[PDB]
Amino acid sequence: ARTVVLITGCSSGIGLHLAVRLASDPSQSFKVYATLRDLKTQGRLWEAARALACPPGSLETLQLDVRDSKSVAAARERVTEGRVDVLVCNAGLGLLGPLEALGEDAVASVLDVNVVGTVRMLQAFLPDMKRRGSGRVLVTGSVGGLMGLPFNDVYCASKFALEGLCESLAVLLLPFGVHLSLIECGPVHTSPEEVLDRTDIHTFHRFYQYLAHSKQVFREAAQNPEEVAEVFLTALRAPKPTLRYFTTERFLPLLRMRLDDPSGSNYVTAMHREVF
Amino acid sequence: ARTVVLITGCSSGIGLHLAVRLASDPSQSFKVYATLRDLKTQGRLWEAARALACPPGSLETLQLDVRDSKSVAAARERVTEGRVDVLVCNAGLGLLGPLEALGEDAVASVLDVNVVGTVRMLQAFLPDMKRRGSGRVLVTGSVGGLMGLPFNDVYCASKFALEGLCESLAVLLLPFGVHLSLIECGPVHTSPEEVLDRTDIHTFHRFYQYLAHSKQVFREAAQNPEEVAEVFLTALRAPKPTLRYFTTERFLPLLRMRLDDPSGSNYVTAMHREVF
Ligand SMILES: C[C@]12CC[C@@H]3c4ccc(O)cc4CC[C@H]3[C@@H]1CCC2=O
Repeated sequence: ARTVVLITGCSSGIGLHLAVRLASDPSQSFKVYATLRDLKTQGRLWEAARALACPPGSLETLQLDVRDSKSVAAARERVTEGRVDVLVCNAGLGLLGPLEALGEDAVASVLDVNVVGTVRMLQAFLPDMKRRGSGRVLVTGSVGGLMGLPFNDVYCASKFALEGLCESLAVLLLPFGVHLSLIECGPVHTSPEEVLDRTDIHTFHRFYQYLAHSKQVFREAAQNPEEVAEVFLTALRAPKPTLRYFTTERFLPLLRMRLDDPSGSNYVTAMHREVF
Repeated sequence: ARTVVLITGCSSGIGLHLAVRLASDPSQSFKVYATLRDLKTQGRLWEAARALACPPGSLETLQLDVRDSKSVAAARERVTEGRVDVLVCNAGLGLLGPLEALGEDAVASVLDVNVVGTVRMLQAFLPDMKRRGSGRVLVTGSVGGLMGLPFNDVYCASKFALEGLCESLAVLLLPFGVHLSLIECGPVHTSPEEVLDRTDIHTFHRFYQYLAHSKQVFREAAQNPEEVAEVFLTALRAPKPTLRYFTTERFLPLLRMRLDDPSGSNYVTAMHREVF
């Protein structure tokens, strides 16, 4: 049949726009299972594939709570072609704030969702692909998994993790014929008493400047889901794909400053200059 | 008054050797609180204490379980001096196997201990260090935080995360007079049924091949913890502390060839060759 594709975080954003893109393909090439934590909020999504003349059943919607591996497992059992050719690990959470401000539950949910959720998926699906000797797996990365961002300490922790996880696997799955690629996004588009009370005067100031500077870079350089979604195809279709794919070239310079000096000294100074 | 040092995971290895090295420094500069998950395992440490002759009072132990933020606050409370000049986030866990063989609680145990653990510590101790405008935090890093290694997927994920968490904080922490540095360690000194069934046959061979090479490399490469602890010392004293310190040159060129190929596929082969 088609190349089967299962994707996570299809509610809003990237996962949504990529789900529709592959379903609607001029080839009719890819059967898509989009997955959602609330199956109800698939309103957003079904319009923009009815909208695009997505052929007889090119888009299926399953419920997948990445925090829970029974839910991951039901989802595999209810993929009735009994393979996956393309796995997209996209669900993710952000956590912005001063570290000592952040709720412990919030900290663990970001890890559980960003990192462990992705481990569940690869646990559930990855054996089948190795059994076979082909399969592709695509993980929504972040430039914040590649370099550290003030006040995104955990989010970044969480995306560095994915790199770690994916790079280690990649090394093992070289001779197996299974392929693994990270898609590294810059930004993309879709308390003050409390903050002060849970930190100090100096951090509070730095948080709000970071925010201004952040809102700024968002407006000069935030990409849109469908662009990002293109880089996924570019890597699906790739004959022999690479471990990474960058969506913009805009942070190659800051990155090269980090790769220049492993002591980390140049990068810390730079990025602090950049931000404040 | 002495420099107040608080160190997690002093049961053994690096943190045991670091706590005693500091307690017995001829300067008698250091007041060390050596923490352990379980107080019953503090024997080797005390053998080691009077053995290097740490003076009376240079060393006390505390129970501290980095999984539990109440255990973190109880400990912080036992710092009689009411301040911490040097924090050493060293507690750590390993996890070695095919990803799909690893169990769910284990996978999470590691993140919770290696990553969240370090967050709780930093959450409970950075506030005072920022108020004072002084403080050093040292974090036990790994080769596996810098480059992925087959069959250490979750281990490396948890160590990539510290790189992330640490770098992001360091970008914020530079105007505050609080220094955070990572001590990047290579290897350091001090069922098969189950594994076959939870994975495929070719993986199985690759695992005991890895293991063979991994024991192979622990004989040609493993440093004394004495050597490693001296690197922590150097970082502590350094007037201009950099974000990373490496205890060895060995793996630096794998790190370089990793760094100048952002695509990542050179590193991937390089490491596969190295290993199999
Ligand atoms: C830190 C940053 C603002 C916030 C950006 C940000 C925030 C969230 C995210 O998922 C990705 C990115 C891309 C890089 C970040 C910028 C680099 C230069 C700058 O000032």
